[PDB]
Amino acid sequence: GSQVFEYAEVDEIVEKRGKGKDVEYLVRWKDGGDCEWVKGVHVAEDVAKDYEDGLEY
Amino acid sequence: APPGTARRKRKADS
Repeated sequence: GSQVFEYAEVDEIVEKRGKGKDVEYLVRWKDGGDCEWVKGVHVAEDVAKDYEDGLEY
Repeated sequence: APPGTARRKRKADS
């Protein structure tokens, strides 16, 4: 409700530049050996527009 | 479910 991005990780991330859910974070699979990237294609322009722009309109 | 990355939530993408 203010941040233009969300982290879809299991324990940690690295990248953070998206929308509400259109951001592509990283995930150091809390219970894994490798770190993969999150899907930053979730064009939640509504979540984002309503997240950052929704509050500070 | 998805081995590797995760999803914040239902993630609304139009």
